[PDB]
Amino acid sequence: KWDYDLRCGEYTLNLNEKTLIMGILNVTPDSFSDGGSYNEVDAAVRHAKEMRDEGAHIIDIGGESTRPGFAKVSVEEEIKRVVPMIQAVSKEVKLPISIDTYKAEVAKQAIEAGAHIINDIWGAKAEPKIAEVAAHYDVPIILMHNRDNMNYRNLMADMIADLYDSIKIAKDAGVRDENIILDPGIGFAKTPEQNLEAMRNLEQLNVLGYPVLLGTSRKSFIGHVLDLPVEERLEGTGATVCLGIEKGCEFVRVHDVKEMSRMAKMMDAMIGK
Amino acid sequence: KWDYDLRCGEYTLNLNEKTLIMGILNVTPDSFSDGGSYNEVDAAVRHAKEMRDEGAHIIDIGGESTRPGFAKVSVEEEIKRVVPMIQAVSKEVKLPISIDTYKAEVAKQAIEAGAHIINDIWGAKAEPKIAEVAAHYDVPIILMHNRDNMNYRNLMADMIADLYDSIKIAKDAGVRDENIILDPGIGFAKTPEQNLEAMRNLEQLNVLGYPVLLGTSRKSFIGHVLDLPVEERLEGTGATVCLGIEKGCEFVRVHDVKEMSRMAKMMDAMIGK
Repeated sequence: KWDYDLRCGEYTLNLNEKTLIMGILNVTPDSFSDGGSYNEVDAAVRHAKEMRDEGAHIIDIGGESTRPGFAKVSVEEEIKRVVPMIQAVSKEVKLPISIDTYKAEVAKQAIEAGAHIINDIWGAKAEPKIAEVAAHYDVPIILMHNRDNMNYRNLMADMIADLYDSIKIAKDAGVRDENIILDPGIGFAKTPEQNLEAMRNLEQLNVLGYPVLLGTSRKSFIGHVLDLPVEERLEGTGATVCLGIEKGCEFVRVHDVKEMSRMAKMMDAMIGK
Repeated sequence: KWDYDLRCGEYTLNLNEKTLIMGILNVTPDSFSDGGSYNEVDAAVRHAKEMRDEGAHIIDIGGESTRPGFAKVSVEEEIKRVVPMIQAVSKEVKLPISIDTYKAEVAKQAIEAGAHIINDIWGAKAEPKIAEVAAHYDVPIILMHNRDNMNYRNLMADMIADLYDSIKIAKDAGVRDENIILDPGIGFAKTPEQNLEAMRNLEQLNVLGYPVLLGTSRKSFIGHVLDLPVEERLEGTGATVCLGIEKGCEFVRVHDVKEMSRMAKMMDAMIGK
């Protein structure tokens, strides 16, 4: 199905052999520092090593300004916390690293510090310069579906058009087709029922001809269906992962790496991936 | 999709609202009795109550002569162990009960003791009289795909023909169309790779026009794909359950009721069941 591999500097990800597992690493900030402190960075490194041992193929690193917390923090402050984490994790864990940011300067510094992939929740629409950064370093970029409003004429048709507007911003900046990945942005600018409709119709995203990453891990729409708190959504998340793989996704972005890796491996064998 | 409900005596199962969860109860025999002993029966009752509390819609009860153990035991001995369990569980737990047996006399005594459904791993081919029993009591019967040999010309085509031969045995005995359920018999008369092929093509079974039950829980083909022992197959089983629901199954037969109920409920909401 894919006539190329995802090239991530020193690493190469085959898109045909197996579903790729992206483990989520969120910063746990230390109370008396701006970043780079032993306890904070050691926590990150230890969690990245655990995710590696349980099946992760990519480690996704997020500072304070991104999900789930969305803290208002300047670029300078975000770089102080994020750069040390990327430096240590990239040296100590032999997997590609993704930087989860919509800010062009954060992405640039992150790539300089050793990151391999840009993961953008605004799909180059918040800061179009992130696509120039991506084109310059020749790195993969994930463009997520996102929106300021929630009035859809036709949810799936509108998502595809919005993602297309992202792809045009990326291409115009010189990002190569082989460096583009799409994400339906489940849990963003969508009601619970729109989240369910997007899951039901995910295979439609395949028509754009790019690899798709699914990120549903522990999201509130699962709690909504199940009536369960965030620490009790492992099974709900597993269901979304299985359906996503069935509908043709190439990556899943997950917190519970051990459990989701097993579920993905079983799915792969049944669908004949 | 279904223009009728499954009628189980005092209970009625709607086939359209949700995937139906069948919890597996296997006998744990007491060392100094033939059956009916407090410890043995109390264990059964307590496990049936736990499965009920975590989401089971049907309790499936199996004696020593059935899976997983396949002990060689006479009909008289099997009735001594199974009948007391059905009597206590049916009185104390308000759910339909399925008897897992291929023996016509076991099924008859089980129904007399309070069972509502016959679950036959030989699909009325081992003892054709089981279909006369089913027709007489007007109870649902599950006909599983099974075979003495393993030389398939075309696995799916052959499974459908074999299931059809079962349906003909049932109809000829007077079993009504609304009382027939089919099961692909994953883990029976199939190599690991044939088990994977059947999962991949499960939707083909829908052409026969009967409800389908899937029973994959903890099976060796999961261990084969994952390289994991029987107590570590929860995630592998969940994957089979999700794909099965996606491919249109109406029931799943599972050991891990709490976890599979959550996974089924999430799937139902995404597919729009």
